[PDB]
Amino acid sequence: GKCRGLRTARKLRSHRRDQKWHDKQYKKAHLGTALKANPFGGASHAKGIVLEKVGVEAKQPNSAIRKCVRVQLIKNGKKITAFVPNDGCLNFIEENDEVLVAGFGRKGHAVGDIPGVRFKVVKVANVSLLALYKGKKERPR
Amino acid sequence: EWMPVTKLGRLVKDMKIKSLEEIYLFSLPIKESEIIDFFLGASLKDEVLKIMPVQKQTRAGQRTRFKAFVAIGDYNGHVGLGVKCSKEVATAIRGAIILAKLSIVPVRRGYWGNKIGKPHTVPCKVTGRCGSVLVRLIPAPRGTGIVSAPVPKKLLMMAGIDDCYTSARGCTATLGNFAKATFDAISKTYSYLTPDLWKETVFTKSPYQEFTDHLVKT
Amino acid sequence: PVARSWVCRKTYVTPRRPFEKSRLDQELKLIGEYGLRNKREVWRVKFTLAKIRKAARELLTLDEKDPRRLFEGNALLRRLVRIGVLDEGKMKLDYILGLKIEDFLERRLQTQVFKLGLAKSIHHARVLIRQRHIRVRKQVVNIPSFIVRLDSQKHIDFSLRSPYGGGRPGRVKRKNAKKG
Amino acid sequence: FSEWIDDLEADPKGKFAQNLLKKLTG
Amino acid sequence: MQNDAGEFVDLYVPRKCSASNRIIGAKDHASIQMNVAEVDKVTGRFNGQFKTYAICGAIRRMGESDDSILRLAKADGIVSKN
Amino acid sequence: VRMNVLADALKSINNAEKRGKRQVLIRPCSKVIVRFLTVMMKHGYIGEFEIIDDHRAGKIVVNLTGRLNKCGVISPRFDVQLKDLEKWQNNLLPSRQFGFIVLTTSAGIMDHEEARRKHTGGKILGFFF
RNA sequence: CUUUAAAUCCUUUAACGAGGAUCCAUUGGAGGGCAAGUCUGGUGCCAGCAGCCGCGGUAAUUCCAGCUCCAAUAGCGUAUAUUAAAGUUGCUGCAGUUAAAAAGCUCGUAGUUGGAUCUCUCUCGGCCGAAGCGUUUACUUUGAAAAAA
Repeated sequence: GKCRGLRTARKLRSHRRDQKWHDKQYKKAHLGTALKANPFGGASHAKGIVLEKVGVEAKQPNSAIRKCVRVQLIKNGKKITAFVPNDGCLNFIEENDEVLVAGFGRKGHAVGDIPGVRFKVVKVANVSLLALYKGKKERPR
Repeated sequence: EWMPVTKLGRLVKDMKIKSLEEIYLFSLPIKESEIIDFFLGASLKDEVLKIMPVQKQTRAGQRTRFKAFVAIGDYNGHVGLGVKCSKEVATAIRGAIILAKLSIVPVRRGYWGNKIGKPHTVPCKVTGRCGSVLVRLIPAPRGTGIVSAPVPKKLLMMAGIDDCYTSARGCTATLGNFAKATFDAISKTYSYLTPDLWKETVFTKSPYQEFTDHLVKT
Repeated sequence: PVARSWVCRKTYVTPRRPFEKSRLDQELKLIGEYGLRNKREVWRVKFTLAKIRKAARELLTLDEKDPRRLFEGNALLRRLVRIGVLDEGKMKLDYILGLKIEDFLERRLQTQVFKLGLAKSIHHARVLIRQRHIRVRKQVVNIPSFIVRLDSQKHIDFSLRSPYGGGRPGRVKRKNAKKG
Repeated sequence: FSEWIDDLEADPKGKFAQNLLKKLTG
Repeated sequence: MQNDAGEFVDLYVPRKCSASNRIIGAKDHASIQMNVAEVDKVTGRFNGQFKTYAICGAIRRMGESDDSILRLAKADGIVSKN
Repeated sequence: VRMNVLADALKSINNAEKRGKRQVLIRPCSKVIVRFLTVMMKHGYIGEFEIIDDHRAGKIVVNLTGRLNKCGVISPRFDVQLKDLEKWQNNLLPSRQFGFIVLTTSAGIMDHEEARRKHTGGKILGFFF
């Protein structure tokens, strides 16, 4: 059982701080290896240059092709696969144009049937993908 | 109408049980829901807490039945919870309503601070358990409302509890066990010995004795 | 370094569960009964009542013969009585916990100027207040949320520059009369 | 109420399962 | 069970076991309310009056209901001392 | 070994009352145990008790009424200040209407209501209700 | 030209200023969680939706649109960080037979914990400051001192 003594505060605190390192979120947030391995470097968004378009096959129970783009982040020069969200939005994207890319919503975890894709394209050529999708704005000439 | 089949039912129908609290006082079991219908009448409001399809695997396929969890009770101190499983949803709900009527228990209401006006909360902290679901009810200040999950909130509101504090532990995602644990905690209110109940009991005649002449004379 | 002041405060709190029929129906009942613009006004009145209840509970924890409890509870009860939400007969900390949201929404200038017959309906009361037709004492009040005190209840008049209590015709009446 | 019961008990676990159970009493 | 005005606010006052002085719940169907008939000192007849003992189901299950009722009947003259 | 004999006394009383027994034998006796039992008995929870004197460490035969829901010790004996007593009774007591916390204070061993009346904080021994 | 060191600003008075009061409210959703359509048309495991479970393989309540509806509202969506939720770090307050877990076993110092027991000492005027080794304490509860925002 746990020690219940008036002078056990050091033991209790040391045990708590040692056991916290067995917690997934605490270790990933404080050990530091997760931040280094983060392509964004701890940011929320990142600007990259689209290296190419690519289609990934969805996970087995449901079948489709997800139109992702391989980009290279400007800040750290890493290579990322970012899912272009909607339909026809890959047409809005060309090769070697800067795209603002955010997370997929699961904090580095892959989202849905898409395998190993944890990023989505937010803006292309300095204009949002939503505006292009809704026809509010056009691609700059 | 309704022909009673029990001595208690006959006494209740023959206008000679003053209140439902006599049966609760003598712990007699209710076997006909018409007693509750007669005593609480139109004050009882029922609702279906849950319909759950449960399947038994067979050689030909899966025999699917529906289990209805239904709460009931006038919003003045009496609550009941009933679970009935049958081949059809309507029959299950009817059976659950009948069973919840049969299982009505009196709810004791108490005070958080000063004893002004009608009691509003639970008399004390009370815990109910139903297979790893632990539900704890704590007295709350007047006007707090029922700080609880939706299922315990509905059960406590039907119990007539004006306001309460709730703690839950376990797999409360199983609505049946959550409801049964809340019902257990609510029913444990009148079974808790508080200092104001220390006064020695003055035993009164049981209804099977104080109207035994009416029963025999038939 | 600036001479400014950044002491601000959010006056409402968002419900923990975004969607539930009971709360939504209760809040819409309040909106319809008192003619409010959105749910945030209901949440604001709820937050005010919750702060009052929390202070009352904190005082109620204290000993009855505690100078802080006496002073601050007396001040809070006096303030509640003054704005007309608490009866002078029941002036105790235990009666604060019996206060409801409606007791506070009832004291708004919208509600009071609808209850005084100065407006036909509560929404007419709001559009009257927003259009500067209503005054409290000698001051033209323009905010419907104005919590009318007890000593200003019988002073909600119909302004003096407004055609309803003054007599100068408005833009529409003047423009229509010039075409006679 | 009856139509919801019929839809639920036709396919108690199909596509129209959660919605019908929720619509029953909620 | 009394509010500060002195008014009783309970639905009912539940019975307490005559042995352990613990409340007998509304659904404790194993509880008994025994009536033991009183008897005159010289003729040995039922007087129409009786003494009542309520025993909860917990003791009845444990098997100490017999000793409990025996002690209750000894503590009231119905059973001869020793 | 046997440390904190007050814990053993209170546990024995609690177990004997759970079993519905009319009398419980507590051993060894102690000054703190006797004071705690007296505080219990003033509030009608425990009834009369008798200290058997053997020449080494007394025992106590405690009569029992079914009035005790739970009697418990708090280990270690935390030093509770009068401003922090409300939190302790919120944690330990079933309601504000009944239930007592026993504090050992410079003025003796007494419930939390007496400790608040006498404006004395101390070390929490246990609770009963 | 009130305001202010010329001054745009609220405030004030005045001239125009509203009946698709065109002086046109948006953002996100409508299977469950979670509020709100198994209505219509298109697509046919494609395009896509979907935080999760899951929709889509020609009668899709879930995609693309129309209509309708609900949620907040001059505000709504999204992405990371973080708090509560989390009694999933547990001092309050977790768990360790079988779900993750008791060291193979026993000695052992530090650590933590520890049985009963104790109720002309002293000065001006036949109730006062001084003066205290009461065996030092941890304590409780007062009293000064603990910036302002």
